[PDB]
Amino acid sequence: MRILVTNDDGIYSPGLWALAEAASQFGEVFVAAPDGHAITIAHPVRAYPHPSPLHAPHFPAYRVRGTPADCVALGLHLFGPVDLVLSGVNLGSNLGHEIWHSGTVAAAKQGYLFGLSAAAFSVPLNGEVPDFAGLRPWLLRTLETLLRLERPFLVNVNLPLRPKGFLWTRQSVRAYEGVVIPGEDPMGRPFYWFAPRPLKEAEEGTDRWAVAQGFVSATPLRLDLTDETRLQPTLAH
Amino acid sequence: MRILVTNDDGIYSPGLWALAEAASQFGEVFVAAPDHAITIAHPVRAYPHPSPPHFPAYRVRGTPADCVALGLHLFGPVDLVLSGVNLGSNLGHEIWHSGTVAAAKQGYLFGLSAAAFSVPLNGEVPDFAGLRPWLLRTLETLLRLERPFLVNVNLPLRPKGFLWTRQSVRAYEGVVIPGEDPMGRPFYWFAPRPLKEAEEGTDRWAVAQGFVSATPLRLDLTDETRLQPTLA
Amino acid sequence: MRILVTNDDGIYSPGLWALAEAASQFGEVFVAAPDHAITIAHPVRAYPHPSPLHAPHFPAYRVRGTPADCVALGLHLFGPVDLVLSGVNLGSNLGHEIWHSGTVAAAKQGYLFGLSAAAFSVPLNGEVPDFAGLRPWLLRTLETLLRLERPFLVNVNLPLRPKGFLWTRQSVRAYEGVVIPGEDPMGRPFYWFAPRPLKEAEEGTDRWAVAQGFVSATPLRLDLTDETRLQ
Amino acid sequence: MRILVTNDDGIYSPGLWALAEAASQFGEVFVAAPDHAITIAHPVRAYPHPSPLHAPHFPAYRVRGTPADCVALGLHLFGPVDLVLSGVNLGSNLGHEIWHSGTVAAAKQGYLFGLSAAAFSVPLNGEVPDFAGLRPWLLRTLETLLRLERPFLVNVNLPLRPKGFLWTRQSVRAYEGVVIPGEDPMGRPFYWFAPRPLKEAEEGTDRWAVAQGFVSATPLRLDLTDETRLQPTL
Repeated sequence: MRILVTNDDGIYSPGLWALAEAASQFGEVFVAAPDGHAITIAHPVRAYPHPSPLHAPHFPAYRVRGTPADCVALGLHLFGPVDLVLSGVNLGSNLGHEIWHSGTVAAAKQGYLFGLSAAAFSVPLNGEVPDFAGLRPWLLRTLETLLRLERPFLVNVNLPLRPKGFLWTRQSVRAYEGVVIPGEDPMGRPFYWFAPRPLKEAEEGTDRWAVAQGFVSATPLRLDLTDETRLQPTLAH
Repeated sequence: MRILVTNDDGIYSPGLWALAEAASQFGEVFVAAPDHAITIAHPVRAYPHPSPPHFPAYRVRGTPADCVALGLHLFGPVDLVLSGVNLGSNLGHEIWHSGTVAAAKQGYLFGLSAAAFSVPLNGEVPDFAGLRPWLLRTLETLLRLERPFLVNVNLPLRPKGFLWTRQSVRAYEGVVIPGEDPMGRPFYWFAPRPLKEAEEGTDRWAVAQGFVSATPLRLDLTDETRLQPTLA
Repeated sequence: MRILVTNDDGIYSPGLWALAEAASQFGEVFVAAPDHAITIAHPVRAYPHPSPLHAPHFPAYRVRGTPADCVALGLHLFGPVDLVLSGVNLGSNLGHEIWHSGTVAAAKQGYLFGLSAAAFSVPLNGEVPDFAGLRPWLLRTLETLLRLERPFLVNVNLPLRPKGFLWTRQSVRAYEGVVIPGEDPMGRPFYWFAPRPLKEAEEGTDRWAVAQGFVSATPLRLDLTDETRLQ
Repeated sequence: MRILVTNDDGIYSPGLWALAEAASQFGEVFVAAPDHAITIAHPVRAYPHPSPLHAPHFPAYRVRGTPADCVALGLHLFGPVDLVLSGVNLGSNLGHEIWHSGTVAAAKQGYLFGLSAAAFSVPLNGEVPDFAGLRPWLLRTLETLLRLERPFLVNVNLPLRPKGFLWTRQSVRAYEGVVIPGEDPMGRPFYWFAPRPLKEAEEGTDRWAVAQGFVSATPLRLDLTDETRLQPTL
């Protein structure tokens, strides 16, 4: 079991090393983390060997001057063959509508596009970093569960600061109300505050609802964005 | 009908005005385009901008999603959000990281109908005058759909037809080619390639055949075949 | 003495905490590092941050802004501050590099506010700094700076394994433009830029000193005016 | 004389073409403008850029890099070059702003390569600059610059409607910190920074000069060493 660990926050993020350490209990771990979200193809990318931190076990590692997906492409090359791609633990949530724009998810998705199993890991912050020592038991429990899954898999994981359980969830998909509030800076110049708000509370069974309940959320994701119910649409006239 | 037109290439792209003009044949058009989620951490600046026909327009120092939120405030009420015409394809796996699509998706999240428009490139620059008839046809077709809708459109340089399509979803094999710059420093080229030919009925397949591709999109990324009960 | 410590690499950089710890040996340290001018346009966010596990406790904030922003915000949240220390940066800040250095800009901003300040950097050249080994030298350097008349503005570059300390002047070499063409996968062209210095660094300059293995300390001016060209 | 003209605002700035046209009265002009340090991480892309129907033609490239990259590439594609002109920037570059100016960085890069160079900027103050009105002043300034001993490095700020020309020194004022808290409509806290200078700009400085209506030209030094402190009293 060879595991490539990457993230979106960069090579110095405490979240990256917490995931690398948790993952090492399940196989050999290699790290490639960044110094857009797609693989850079128009030109060469720089990547250099990087010494893992003093207060973490040792892990072979590279700092990549590219995107999280670039880290996956490079990692599969330098440390091949790789069986699993783990991305995170991101300092900040990746829930509901957020999954679309997540670099952390983008790395995991890239691993899956290459035919490997993958999972993204994130922790909701709201002004307060996480305690990775306390989350460790939960990181391990989550990884254990993921490894029993039929492969390949693609899962998006969100762990609350202090977990009280685990739940497989679906993505929260809420409609939003547009809220724009005009304002002016200290210089009298105008600007606009954007504060779009969801129309309802997160529904039970969703990732958003689960973390709010103190549960680790695991959402299996698909790659296909096709709305399969509208391929032969009824047209008015 | 009131239509907000935006894009990802910015206020100076000819594709934007081509889209704005085509849309004007179906309703009142307003433009808000960048100078991918909605900016909330800080406020956004936006300025009136002249169109190169005339359209009320703003240049926004934010993301395409920002342009949609701002356009709604500046030009509300709005019924339809159109994004593009992007110079470059937004096919298959590209849909995920597309700013053009992100704007259309934002409009849909606000309860409106939306569509993204892109034209695959390389070597040849789009002739929007030639594309106009196909743009109008596509728009006319989209406006016959049950609402609301969210569709991703890719038009080839010179279309010969229109097809509804599903997104191309292919596996890739990694390709990494180590190298050195003229100063002997190391670097890596990435050239991952698709494992097979695009499937029939997919967006990538359709454009390759010279047809306009229109893929309806789903917001929910949940894979229900892998949902699970609790073990309590 | 109250000391504000910041940097350009961010709140998670090991060089940041190495500087804070070394500084704590001379006064009470407060930290504000980014998550180069002061952001006057829009509002900036800042959050209380916990000091690293294996490091002394330091009141600290993670700032969603520039190094100069950290200085401005820091003087507000921890005022009064006597000294601003920026670094230790991972990468050199020698000669022509000083002008556009973010680490240096934080220090300059402190000076602009009427305080003493110093920037600390360690040229890497492919390796990584060992802050445990550099501590004695960081301390010796701080000790020497605190003997200066206040306020002062000094740029410090510490080689990985220092064998001495020297006051230096900034190296100012002329460069030669080296451009080598190449092509992307579509055969489209691009160019590699590799400008190179024309001569060796002059003795006594910051570049020269680090190449000798010495810690370089360059006092900086704020005035870019070339007085010899006025009149 | 061959002249490389670049800027920080980009290939479509009217300020760029005004400078290029003024420079053409003095020698052959070539343009390389962005699409502050030289990029060495990856290679930089550049593409031939066309001249408009109603404009004199200048060989030019749009460069996907920094203003400094434009200078290096420009020296390669159009070399040999004798002078590097950067601007005209839409917005001032006075006093403390000089350190963060991309317009100035390009001129400085030219100087680092052994050439003469000058940066040009116009403070906006809520107006759109009139380059037909500024042209005479651009020409007078170039005339002054071109008789200087070479190489030179000068930072020029032209007021919207100049009435004179002054050699100035950079304004260097101390500041007082001003931080004013606030919170977004969602109740989240944030901070506004509004540091302010302790005094009015001194006579003879670039800021004073422009406030008075004069074109300001400041010769710049590369050496940031404060030599009055090379052997301090500890």
